[PDB]
Order: sequence, then C-alpha cells, then structure tokens
Amino acid sequence: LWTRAQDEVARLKALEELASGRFGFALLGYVPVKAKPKVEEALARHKESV
Amino acid sequence: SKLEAILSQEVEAEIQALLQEAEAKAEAVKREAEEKAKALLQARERALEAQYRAALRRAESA
Repeated sequence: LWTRAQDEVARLKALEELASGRFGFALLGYVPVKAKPKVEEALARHKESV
Repeated sequence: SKLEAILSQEVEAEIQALLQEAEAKAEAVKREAEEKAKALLQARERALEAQYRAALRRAESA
C-alpha cells in the first residue's frame, strides 16, 4: 500500500508540472537516444500514438 | 491538427447539444403559451356565448 501510495502521489506531483492548452495539453521532456526504442514502444502503446 | 479538429468538434458538439436542449425547452414554452392562449380564448368564447344568451333572454323578457 505504501508503494502504491508513493506511485500515486508521484503521479499527482507530476500532474502539477504540466502545461495545458485550453482543453489541450503539451509537455516537453528529455530521454536518451539509446532509450528511444523503448520510449517509442511506449508511445505506440499509448491510446493514440500521439 | 487532428486533436485540434477533435477538440473544436467536441466543443461545437457540446454547444450544439446545449442549443438543442434549450431550443426544445423554448419550443415547449411556446407550446405551453399556445395552450394557455387557447384556454383563455375558450374562456372568452364561453363568456361571449353566455353574454349573447343573457342578452337574448333580457330581450325576450322585455
């Protein structure tokens, strides 16, 4: 329960650091080019491949 | 964009659903006003018929 609560509280803290677009949302981040394959697999794993 | 058109379409669809509901309420209000006007016209017509009947009764009495 403490691990799940830490995960949910981390998601809640991360939701504060976003930037909306008036019923839209956009954000920037930094990921490795060697980790670009798993990140692209997760991006395709999204509901839209946005 | 695709999400741009989707968001504009969602906002326009919400506004269209709200406008359709408000127009249905306004048409219901117009129908209720027409029903009240029909009831008032029926009351005035019954009053005019009773007035003509009482006038004919007074004329026959005289």
